[PDB]
Amino acid sequence: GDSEQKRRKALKKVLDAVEEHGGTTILSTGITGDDARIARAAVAGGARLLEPNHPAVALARGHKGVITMHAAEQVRHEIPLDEMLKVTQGVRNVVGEDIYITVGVPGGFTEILPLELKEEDFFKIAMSGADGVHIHKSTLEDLKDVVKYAHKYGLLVDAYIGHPDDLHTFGISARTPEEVAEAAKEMEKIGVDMIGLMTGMSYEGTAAGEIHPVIKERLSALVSSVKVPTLAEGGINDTNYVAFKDTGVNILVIGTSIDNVVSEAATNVVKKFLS
Amino acid sequence: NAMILGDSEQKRRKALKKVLDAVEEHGGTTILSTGITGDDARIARAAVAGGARLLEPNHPAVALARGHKGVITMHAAEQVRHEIPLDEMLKVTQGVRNVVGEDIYITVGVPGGFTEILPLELKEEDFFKIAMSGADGVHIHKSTLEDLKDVVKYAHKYGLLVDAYIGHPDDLHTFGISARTPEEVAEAAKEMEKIGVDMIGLMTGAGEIHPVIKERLSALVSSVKVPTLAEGGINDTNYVAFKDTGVNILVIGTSIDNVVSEAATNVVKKFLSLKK
Ligand SMILES: [Mg+2]
Ligand SMILES: [Mg+2]
Ligand SMILES: [Mg+2]
Repeated sequence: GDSEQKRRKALKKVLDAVEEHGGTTILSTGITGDDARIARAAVAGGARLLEPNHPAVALARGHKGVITMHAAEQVRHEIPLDEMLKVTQGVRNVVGEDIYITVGVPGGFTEILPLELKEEDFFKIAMSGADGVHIHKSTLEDLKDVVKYAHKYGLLVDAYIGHPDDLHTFGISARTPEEVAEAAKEMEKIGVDMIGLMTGMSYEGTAAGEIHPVIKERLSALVSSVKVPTLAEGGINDTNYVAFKDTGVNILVIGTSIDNVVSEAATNVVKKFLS
Repeated sequence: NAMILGDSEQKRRKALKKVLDAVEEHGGTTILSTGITGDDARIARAAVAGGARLLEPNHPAVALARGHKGVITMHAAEQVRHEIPLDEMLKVTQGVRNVVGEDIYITVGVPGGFTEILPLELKEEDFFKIAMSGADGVHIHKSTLEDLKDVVKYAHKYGLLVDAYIGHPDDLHTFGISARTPEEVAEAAKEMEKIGVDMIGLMTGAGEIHPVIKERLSALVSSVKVPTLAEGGINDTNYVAFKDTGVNILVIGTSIDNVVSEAATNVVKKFLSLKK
């Protein structure tokens, strides 16, 4: 069908990028996800997968004066779905059909206020040009509902595993490496198209250039448990990128580190013009 | 203007003080930071952290930010800029205002504020909306003194400052009051100043400025008492030469946009090339 051919083309984009980049590619997010100028710039640097999302758009629009990612996360559900549809379509307009776009929308994460996505909304997301939805729901039953509607409208789902003690949940809870593997396998059976692990916790005593052994072991459990493409999201920067890649995970979700470099470039050029 | 004479006057006085404070803070010449630094709140904050005190969100830049009709150059964006709803510029202005606070100066380019290719003018209510969205000023590229008169009337009523521009009759696209000779630049500037235009700019698009441009800028600089601007073609190779004319404000967009884009390209390239 039409949904079917669409999803097959979309997965090929992801598989091609993984291959092109030697087994690990990047899901470029933050400002590269929502601003059409910077999305194009990211693609010019080799990015093949982009992720516009609602907290980043809150930051871009100065929603409620938020100036940190953390503050933006707390108001992300206030960004209307229509705004994400406009952003997604705008980015698609400029990067063309070969780039992969997965969108974070209000109601697509575990929100702090219960926004329910309706079937209608998945149709709208597909009509806006997204290839997928970036999902941080925190129960398997919620993921089943998301997968059903996403697949109906020709969208792929990338969804995540987190830790039960996370202050703000960003996925299916897994306390131990064994539970990470079990959660990944269940998510694969449900039909989640790409499965990731939240890896952003900062540990005391992490050796320079390395990832903390707790995270590495959790990632290993994900990487070796499923056949679908795997992701790591959170805490990835240029000092530990290779350490993340060494785990064999297929996609590194990178936003903050890129935001920081782009922001600093702007600060420095203004500083130069003024001096 | 019934009941809001003092309200508007105070607002305009505080806004101009932001500009004059920036000019002195920066040694006699400051910048009006535009392009992505004008419309994206993350990058506006980054610009302010680098020392920027004046920002300019504008509709062609927002068209590019939104990928409107797939435009990927500012040239193409200028051609569809009138399709960006005023409401979107109001949202952008308020959003940047939210993050930079009350001390930063913001002047906004809006549909109908430039010389649009379709009949499109700002109504009185539009200036009210612009003031309500947190703008200090409107960034105006109108082609007749008559048009500026109506803009100044409504802008000032609602406590907004006007920065408006002088162009050349030979310009491919109209961005201001036509002035052929440096003497006419000075004449135009004086007339605009009399009309009430608050800041007056000249379109200026090796490390030297073209002699013709330099003569026009010098004419502008010595013709009026209000803050003066130069807009167009300002980059790292010639910005000192622009400063040396004594013009108060350099409007810089493209050069900053390019550096910011290149930074994004390079950081992505860097990640993809990291080796053990
Ligand atoms: Mg995410
Ligand atoms: Mg594999
Ligand atoms: Mg301008």
